[PDB]
Amino acid sequence: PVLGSVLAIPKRNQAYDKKKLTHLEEHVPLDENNITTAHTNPLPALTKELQERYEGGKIYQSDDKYKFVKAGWIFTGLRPDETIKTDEDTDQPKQYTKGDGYLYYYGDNPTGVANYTGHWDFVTDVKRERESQAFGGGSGYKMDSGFGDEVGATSFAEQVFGQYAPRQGNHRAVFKADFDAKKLTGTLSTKQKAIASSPETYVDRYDIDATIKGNRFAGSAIAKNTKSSFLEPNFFNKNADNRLEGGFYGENAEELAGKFLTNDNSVFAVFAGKQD
Amino acid sequence: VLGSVLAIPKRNQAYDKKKLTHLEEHVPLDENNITTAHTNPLPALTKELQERYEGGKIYQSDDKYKFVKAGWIFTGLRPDETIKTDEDTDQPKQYTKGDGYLYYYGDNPTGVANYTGHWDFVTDVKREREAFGGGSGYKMDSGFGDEVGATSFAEQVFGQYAPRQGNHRAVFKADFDAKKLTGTLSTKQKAIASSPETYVDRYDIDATIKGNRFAGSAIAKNTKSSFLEPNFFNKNADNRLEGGFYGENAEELAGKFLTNDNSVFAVFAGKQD
Repeated sequence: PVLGSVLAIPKRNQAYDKKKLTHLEEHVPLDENNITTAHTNPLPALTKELQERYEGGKIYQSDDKYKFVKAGWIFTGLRPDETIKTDEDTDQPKQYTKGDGYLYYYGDNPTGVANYTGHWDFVTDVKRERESQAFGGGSGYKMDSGFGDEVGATSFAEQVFGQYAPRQGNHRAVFKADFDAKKLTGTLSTKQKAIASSPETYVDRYDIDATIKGNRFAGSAIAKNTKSSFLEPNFFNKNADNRLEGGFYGENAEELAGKFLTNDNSVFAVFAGKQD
Repeated sequence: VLGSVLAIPKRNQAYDKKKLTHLEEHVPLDENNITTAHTNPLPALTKELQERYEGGKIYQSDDKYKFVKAGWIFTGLRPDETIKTDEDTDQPKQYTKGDGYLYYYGDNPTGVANYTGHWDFVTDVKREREAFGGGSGYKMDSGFGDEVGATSFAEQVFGQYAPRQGNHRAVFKADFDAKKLTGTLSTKQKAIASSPETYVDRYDIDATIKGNRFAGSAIAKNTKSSFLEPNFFNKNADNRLEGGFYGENAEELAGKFLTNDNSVFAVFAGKQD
């Protein structure tokens, strides 16, 4: 599914029917048709979008710390305590978390054995109720409130201690490129650290298993847990079997970046890495 | 990729005695105000300031490189001295009198070599950064940082006055084989007469070389600003640093960078050892 780059959106939920005792929307899955493709650096465009739709809104975005490659997010909002309600004089009344965002990956100048290290970001689907006393939100999942049930949960919303706001650098990516065997492996993990005294610990979320062909590579993201319960809730229980794609950018495969979307449209992730 | 570029020091404003708000709180830098130079820009700028500030004394950086220029040039800029207009209207104004420019230029573009030289900078301007946003907590002369963009020449070392020079050190390492360009920019602090001349690293440099030109990142060494540890230099310029080698044998180098949040614009130059 070969690109320069792609781009998606964080999704939102809704509201309640006080006369049929049902919620207007229970589940918002991701849709691979909403994945816009990029033929140039998409950030100008997105920044402009959010500037126009959210006029004096402060924009947060990922740090640009690769040379050829970009991967991350960019958003305004998204403070779930702050809602926007429309159409309450009708039959489909609405209530969406105010603000909007985008997840992206892009590369400029596409292209033995080499090793890469970098990062990944993600946005999940959104469900009011995920595990069952029930929730689908942001504490059982170590997410900020509202993330997972009102907005799609995100990297920057996953909680590490003493970091606030949109967070960064808590999602590690590691890659091994065998250009001889034509294989591309690696692991994406998350930094957990509970309190001040706590060690910075890492939990593996996804292994990677891709075939390389040209400057491009494609294959699978494999979930390391596959188990979600009420006491062990987990956004990351499904693979993206044959649903991961990416490429090497730089004249000597100096960097790499790509994306994958899970089997049940439950996690969309982007990743980037660069040599050691 | 340029021969050279050029920007301006920015200014703030004034107060609304009837809605209890300041007319302007924040003046960020704008990369669109960065004029490009295809020739030595100093004639032009000197002429500008000569015309707009008629009998105004002009201060400028010392010309101590052979092919390369980098520094500033200004009239004013004494914050005690203001200029107010349009007070009979709704957007009344009050700007620090005078104007200036920061520049870098090179004439005659172009193993492993080492360079040493200097850098200069101008910051954005905010009334309130940490309250203050000014010039003492920041070791700047008064008004620099809150009324005018703070500058190299306004950063205080002891027993130097006026526009100051030689307190901002630049060091570079050029690996033409690995195609890499590294280095560090530091500032000389010296508190009182007895005090040692000490240096604090503000920025590391990390650029790729391609042709006579190089481009990459400026990395902030601190990244922390507080009320008791205020810091103009807490943001990188990730992939926002550019420059080149001038001279027939890469004898010199010069360039610029502008930070991620448009908070510091810096120019730098160096020459071999």
